[PDB]
Amino acid sequence: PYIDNGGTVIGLTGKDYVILAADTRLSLSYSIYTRFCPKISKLTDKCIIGSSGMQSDIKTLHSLLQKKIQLFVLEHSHYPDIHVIARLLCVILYSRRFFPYYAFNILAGVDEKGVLYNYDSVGSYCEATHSCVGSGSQLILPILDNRVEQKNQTNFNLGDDINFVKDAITSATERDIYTGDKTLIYVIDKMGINVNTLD
Amino acid sequence: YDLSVSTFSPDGRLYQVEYIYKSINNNNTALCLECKDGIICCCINSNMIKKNSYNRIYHVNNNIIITYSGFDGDARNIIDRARSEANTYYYNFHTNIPLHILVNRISLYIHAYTLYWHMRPFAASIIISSFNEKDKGDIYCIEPNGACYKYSGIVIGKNKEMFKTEIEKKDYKDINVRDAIEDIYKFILLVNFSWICKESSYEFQNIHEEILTPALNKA
Amino acid sequence: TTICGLVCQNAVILGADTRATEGPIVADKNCSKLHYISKNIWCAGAGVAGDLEHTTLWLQHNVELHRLNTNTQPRVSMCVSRLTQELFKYVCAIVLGGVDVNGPQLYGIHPHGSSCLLPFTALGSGSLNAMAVLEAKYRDNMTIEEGKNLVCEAICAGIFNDLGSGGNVDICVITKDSYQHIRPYK
Amino acid sequence: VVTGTSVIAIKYKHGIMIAADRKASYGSYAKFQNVERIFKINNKTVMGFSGELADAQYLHELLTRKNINNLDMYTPQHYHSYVSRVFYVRKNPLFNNIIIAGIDLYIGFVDMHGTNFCDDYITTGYARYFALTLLRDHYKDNMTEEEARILINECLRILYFRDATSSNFIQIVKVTSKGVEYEEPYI
Amino acid sequence: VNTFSPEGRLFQVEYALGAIKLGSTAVGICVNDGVILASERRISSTLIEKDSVEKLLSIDDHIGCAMSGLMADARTLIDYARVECNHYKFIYNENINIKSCVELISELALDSRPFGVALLIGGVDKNGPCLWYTEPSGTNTRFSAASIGSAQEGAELLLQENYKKDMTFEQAEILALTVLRQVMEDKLSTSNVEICAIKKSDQTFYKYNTDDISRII
Amino acid sequence: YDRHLTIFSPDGNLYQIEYAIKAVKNTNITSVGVKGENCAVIISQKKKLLDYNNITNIYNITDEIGCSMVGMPGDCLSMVYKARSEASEFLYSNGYNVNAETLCRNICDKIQVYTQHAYMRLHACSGMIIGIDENNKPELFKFDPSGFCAGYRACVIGNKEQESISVLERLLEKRDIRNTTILAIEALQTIEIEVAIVSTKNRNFTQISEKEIDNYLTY
Amino acid sequence: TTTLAFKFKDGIIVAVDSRASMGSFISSQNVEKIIEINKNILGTMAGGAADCLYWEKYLGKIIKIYELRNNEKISVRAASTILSNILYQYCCGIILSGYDHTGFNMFYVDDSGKKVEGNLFSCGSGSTYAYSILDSAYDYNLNLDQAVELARNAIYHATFRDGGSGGKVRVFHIHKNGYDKIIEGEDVF
Amino acid sequence: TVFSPDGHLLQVEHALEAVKKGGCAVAIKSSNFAVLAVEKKNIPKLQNPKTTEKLIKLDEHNCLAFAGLNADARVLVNKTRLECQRYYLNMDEPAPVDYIAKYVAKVQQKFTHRGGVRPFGIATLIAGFEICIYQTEPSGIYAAWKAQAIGKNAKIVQEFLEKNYQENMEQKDCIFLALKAINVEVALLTEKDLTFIEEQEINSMVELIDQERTK
Amino acid sequence: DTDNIIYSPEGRLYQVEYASEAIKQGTCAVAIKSKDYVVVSGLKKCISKLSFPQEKIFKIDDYIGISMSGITSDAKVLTKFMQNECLSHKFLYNENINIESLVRSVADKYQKNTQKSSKRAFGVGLMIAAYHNEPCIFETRPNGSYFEYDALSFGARSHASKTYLEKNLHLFEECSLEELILHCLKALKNTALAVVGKNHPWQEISSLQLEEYLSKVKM
Ligand SMILES: */C(=C\S(C)(=O)=O)[C@H](Cc1c[nH]c2ccccc12)NC(=O)[C@H](CC(C)C)NC(=O)[C@H](Cc1c[nH]c2ccccc12)NC(=O)CN1CCOCC1
Repeated sequence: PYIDNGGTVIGLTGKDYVILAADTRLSLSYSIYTRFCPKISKLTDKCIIGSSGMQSDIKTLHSLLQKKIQLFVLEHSHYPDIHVIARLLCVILYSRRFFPYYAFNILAGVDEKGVLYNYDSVGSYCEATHSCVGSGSQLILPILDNRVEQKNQTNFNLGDDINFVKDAITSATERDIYTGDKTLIYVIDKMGINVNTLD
Repeated sequence: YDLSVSTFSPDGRLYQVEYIYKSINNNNTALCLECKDGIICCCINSNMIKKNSYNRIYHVNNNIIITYSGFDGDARNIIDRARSEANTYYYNFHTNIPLHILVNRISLYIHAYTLYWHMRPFAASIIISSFNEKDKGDIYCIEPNGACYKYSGIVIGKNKEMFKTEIEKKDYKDINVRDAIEDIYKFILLVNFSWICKESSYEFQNIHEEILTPALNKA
Repeated sequence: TTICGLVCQNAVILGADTRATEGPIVADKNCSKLHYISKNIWCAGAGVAGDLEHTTLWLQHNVELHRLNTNTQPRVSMCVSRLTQELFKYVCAIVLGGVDVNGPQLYGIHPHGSSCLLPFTALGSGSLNAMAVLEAKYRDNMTIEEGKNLVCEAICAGIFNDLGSGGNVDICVITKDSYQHIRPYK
Repeated sequence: VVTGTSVIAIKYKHGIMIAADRKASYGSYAKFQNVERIFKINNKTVMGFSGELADAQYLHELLTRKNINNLDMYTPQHYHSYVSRVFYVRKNPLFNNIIIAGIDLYIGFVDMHGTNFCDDYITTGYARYFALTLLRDHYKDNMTEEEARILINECLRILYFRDATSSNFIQIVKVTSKGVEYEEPYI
Repeated sequence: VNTFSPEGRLFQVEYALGAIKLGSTAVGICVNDGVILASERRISSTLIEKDSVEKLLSIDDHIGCAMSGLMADARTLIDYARVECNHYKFIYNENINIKSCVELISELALDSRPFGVALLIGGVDKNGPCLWYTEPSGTNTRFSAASIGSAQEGAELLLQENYKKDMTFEQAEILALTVLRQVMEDKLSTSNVEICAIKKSDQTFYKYNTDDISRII
Repeated sequence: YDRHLTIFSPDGNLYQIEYAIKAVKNTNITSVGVKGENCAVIISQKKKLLDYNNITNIYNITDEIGCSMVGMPGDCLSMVYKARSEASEFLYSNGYNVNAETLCRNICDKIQVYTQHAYMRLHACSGMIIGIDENNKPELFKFDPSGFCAGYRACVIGNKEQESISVLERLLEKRDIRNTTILAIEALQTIEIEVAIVSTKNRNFTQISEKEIDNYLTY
Repeated sequence: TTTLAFKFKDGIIVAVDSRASMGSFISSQNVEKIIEINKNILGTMAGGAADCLYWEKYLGKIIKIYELRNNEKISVRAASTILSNILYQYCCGIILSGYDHTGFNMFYVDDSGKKVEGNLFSCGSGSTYAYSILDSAYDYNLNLDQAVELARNAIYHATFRDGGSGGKVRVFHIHKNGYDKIIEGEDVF
Repeated sequence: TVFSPDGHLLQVEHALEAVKKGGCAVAIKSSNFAVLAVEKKNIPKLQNPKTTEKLIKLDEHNCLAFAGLNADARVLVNKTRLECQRYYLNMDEPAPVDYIAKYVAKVQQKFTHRGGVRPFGIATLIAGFEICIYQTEPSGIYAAWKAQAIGKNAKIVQEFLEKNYQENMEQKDCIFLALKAINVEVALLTEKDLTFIEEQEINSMVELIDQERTK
Repeated sequence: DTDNIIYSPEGRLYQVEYASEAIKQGTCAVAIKSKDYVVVSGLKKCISKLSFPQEKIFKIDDYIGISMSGITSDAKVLTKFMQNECLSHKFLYNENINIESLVRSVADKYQKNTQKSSKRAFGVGLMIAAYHNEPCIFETRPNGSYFEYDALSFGARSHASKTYLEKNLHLFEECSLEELILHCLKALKNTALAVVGKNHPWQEISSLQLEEYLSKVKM
């Protein structure tokens, strides 16, 4: 009841922003379905979300969480903090641990500086400086490790950072088979949430 | 005695059932006529607030027709019951429901509520009908507490008895092919005429407004 | 367990083995594989004894009770519907012979619940060994005495020829008017 | 266990082609050489299945009974989303790769897991290898009917010879502004 | 129960009004720097353990809710409200916004027998203290300043006499102590009041120490 | 009060049962069901734009079984649907078609449970039941809103009852299809109509032909 | 992972490795395993991240409604026993630490729902290693200087000797009041 | 049941009266000790006739007394037993008198609230441990007390008890005030252990109160 | 008598009729329908000098919003239900809810309450105002009846607004939203007002810009 797909969605908190890029391409075990799929959904407000698990669980999970944020905001007249969003995710996910969602998942939001929540299939959520998931994660994280962090050896100009994202992913298509050549890239600067179809 | 849907009167009448006849007697007329080439149920709802639409007639399939009189709510709900019935039968039997069995089904539905001491009976009589070349037109009227009956055309609602003088000219009412309407528009002296005829392709249809014009302009 | 029964000129005649077995050692010198569902209808089950005592009890009382509840003698096919429906819900073959408004009917009932009307029948380990001798000598409308001797012959063959079958025999002539049992045919 | 090996669908501005062969192999071998796998839910919408048969007629009756209540009219999008929602409910199942298509234009595919999506051209079953890439090769928008149907015919041509299980003749449907047309002719 | 009166008012729930009049009084005043919350403590019998019975409670850490009417029905609604308005925060830290805690309690209060109690829930959640009276009828409303108990019948005017938004929570404390001391028979002491507060900053619910109220008076 | 509900009198005698029997006895649709020698007739008066072609009391509940019904009509269609359900469950369980009394255990018990249980109203309908038995003798039973499997060589139901018992007696002194059906159609004349025999095919229960209505009526 | 806790004179204390790897790969080293429940008690998760996090938050709820109910602080054995009573239905083992008695009690609730009370529990993959140091280097009660060096030390050897745990150190001495907080990077010198 | 136009509940106000006419009971309180003492009348011949009046022990560290219906009291008390055992299971620690007063109150209330159930006919009072006493009225309210009296004519016992009240006192001497307020059902909660006071032991005191009133 | 489980000898149900005797206490609210826009004003009653008055308006979905005027608890329950239902809708079909499907659903809920005896009828009547494509105003009587409208006003002294509605075509000056809203504030005459149509969905101009708009009736 689980199929592997490589949604390679990555998050990346800037000094005054968050950036969430993902390859669009969908694929079966070795054959491409659609050339262009939405691996990223927009949560209703100042935050967005991505995943890379099987697409049924991606779509229905984003659907559910969208229904929950819309219901919450309508019942409370109040757009949720990012934390109640990710926490709610841990809730929903653990509620089904005995038959887990296959969608490993990423959250990116702003608290008013990109507060973030990448995590495992059962809601073991964590904040991070940056995030990757999908089959392309293991490859890119070291690229993201060094470009920003220098644990063994200015790092978030918007231009330089979108560049790091770009080169990281474009390189990721090369070494990985599941990653697709197209990419969406979202940018949640405090004004609003940009979209880019850079590829 | 009159206080129960269930308890019989000393004379065996069910006054509580009997009151539904009053409800329907005051509520808006909803004639359904039958041509010898089709069937035409109609309504004369008598309810700036909108005046443009308030249809009483509705179908359970593109061919069968419903019409009612009485409380709007209960009857709309029974229309939901009939939709779910026709569709259940279509899921089981891979065919559209005969009108007859549906009619008996709604007879049972409406009948059930009468037997229950807490439960309140529906307050709406219901015309249900269909016409095909092979499936000859029939107009089943359902009085609440069962006893659905087949008809050659029955008027129901508030003034039906004074219309029955017109419908009793059912020789002339059967004489028509598509002009029974034009007869009706004077006969009755919001409205919802319809179609189930050969020209209708036997499928139910709201009568066209520019077909409604010849009737109104006829006199 | 052989169990052989066969229709005669006006009455079913059932006959069956009488020796329970645990699989290795015998666990009984005798048993009752000719249960009496009613005066003019009996069952002869073969299989696990436990399941057999069960469904034959539940059957006997469904049939006796239903007979109390209605005028008609519990005509033979109702037992067949009840039994087969019960087995269908889910391990025990049966062979039932009764006589009624129709003919002396006899049925055989598979462990999966399948039913068949039969001229003559056998079930169990001895079934094969009984189909051999039974079929060879059978003729429709035998004198009931021919049933009396034959069914004992095919039973004795289905006894001697199996390790799993042995012991004394018992036979009965289910006339519609009356059952006529005998405890030891041997 | 009847199965239908392939279905394809393609669109151009003036309408949308969608076709399949009528064979229905009952395991190793053909049973129904004339099965009807394409099915018409709506005047502007059809479902085309390519998997186990029973499940397909099941979903067929479901979508229909689901429709008559709404017969604005139920959009192909709502039909598709209801479809995928049903697969994914069932999963936690039915064997098909049903595609919804109709009308501006709309094609959507659904894998057995309720995996689903939307594209200008969709192929289903064995076709994906043996027709899709080829139909990925020559596909162009605003193909006229002749261009398009000659294209899908080239694809089913490659397919019947390469697919293990296909019928020689193709039940075929095109959806147009005028209304859905289920062409009777087969080849 | 829900047999509508010909007059059109619901019967039952309108009979249930009087239960709050049995209530001993309390005066909640939302203010620019917090919510003050006073009530009678002179309700006490001479031999009940002194000041060992609170009208004012705490639904959550940052919610405090004085109660009218029957002590029992209030204890229940506070029980379920504690449960729910806690359960809201099950993994995400934010406690329920006061308006919605109170919305829960009322939306339950709608639908046995109608509750005989009214509440005066207060707290700081949005940048600003909240003050929500819940009528037994399930009608829910945000006063700036308000009182409960039968003494609220005429004591309410006193709020109208003095309530300016602009007060230090201490000024507000003087005010609510004014209005509530007025309706008491005993000269007010810490045994006559059970005041509590939720600060605009501290946001923490805190019953005053008796030394405090003894100090202000 | 005792009358408002299905409970015993101070005199120890049930009320509402009598009232339901007034429902039947003021329904005013009399029906004579007489057994015939090796056959059995069941007749009823079939009582505008209404269709006589629709109307009937007689109804079959299997091939071998047919039950005229009188009383509150909704209850009648319900007790018939219950009857058909009953024969289908018995056949399904046992593989035999029910003997007419066996269908009367279900009819009479289901009709009974209403009597104790105070809520659901007592049954307002009654009527004969006819069918060939496993015993070759034809079987004619009856039932009452108060439980009764009854038993008759002849019966009447409706507005007329034991008024026509003494009238029936005169036929009883003269009691083949000719000979028996004339007793029935006369018994309507004695105190159009619709006649129903089990003996058409001797086991199958069918209402007698429309063309052959008159010939007995004119003989 | 790797969790440690022991009580010297001045209180119970809590120490931990912040690494949280999903398989051979490291998902994160920023992860925090230490969790507070009641204002005075706290627990450390070990084993699965999602289930352990869930049960900790759940514990925070149950304890919170209790604490509201009696309007006071519950004893640590209570908070242990609740997880002992729920986990037995089904995860990951945990350690608890708190103040009700004049001495801080310590506990350890197995995924089996086994409950244990004692003086120097440790858990996680690398438990054994610091767990040697805990008696070789702490047979008996000592000082805060001695203790923070102790736990920092034993965590360091549970960091070197075990590849399944590492990352940052994070010791949390608990005062009779609440607790303190300390975090470190590499300390090989 | 249902509110009268005043908004008072009837079934409750009626329900109290069974307590307002029942055997008196009282409790006197202090630090580590409290004297619970009731009164129950029985036929003299039958010594065993009321071993049931005797003050109940809900837990080794808890104790109860009641006035009103016994038939209802056995029910409430058993629910209390099952509940102290439940809490003592889920916590592995004994139930504080606070939590159990709360639970019992929630029950008596609940029956007054939810439909389908006749309201309780009893008034309870509970001692436990420092040591503190909770009385619970049929309405579902409960309250801490320093001293109180349930039963018929509770007001004479209690308001006369106010005339004599004094807080902490002696383990034995604190008993005497119960009698001075109040054959006798004496029991002493002490050491977080309820105890059935010896019959003979009080007999000396049983004499003096009989005669200090006389002389 | 005295329960909605029985009809009066007149043939009327009293309990449901009492719901309007509830709604008349409620404050008036009024609605106007421009061809592409709908504007709905309320009136927030103030219980004290220090009370902040409650908001009649809500916002069930993007383009749907409502204005209940009856007892508040039933009103909030209908809101929570209608919201949960729209969200169930979108969650199922990745699509906005049909407005009329919603109205039909909520009205089904009313009837489900006003038929069953144990559940009381609602004391509230919604005035839904929205569109999935073209602007609409529905009203739900506290029963199963619901009507579409061009312009609607209801509650307290709504009578002034009703008689006034005749003075303007609902769209006598539809084309400008300011014309519309000025018709709204005339028709009704802190107090609330809200706007929904075309590009901007539901909206509540209760801003101080509205306070500026208030003088425009007298400007
Ligand atoms: C036919 C044998 S066969 C291989 O031809 O099918 C007999 C039929 C039989 C035996 N006894 C009666 C009584 C009434 C009707 C029918 C009867 N059945 C058997 O030989 C069984 C072999 C099975 C596996 C086919 N034998 C048994 O079931 C054992 C009987 C037994 C054991 N201990 C006893 C003490 C006293 C009397 C009898 C027995 N028992 C078991 O096999 C134990 N099973 C294990 C699983 O099923 C339930 C108990």
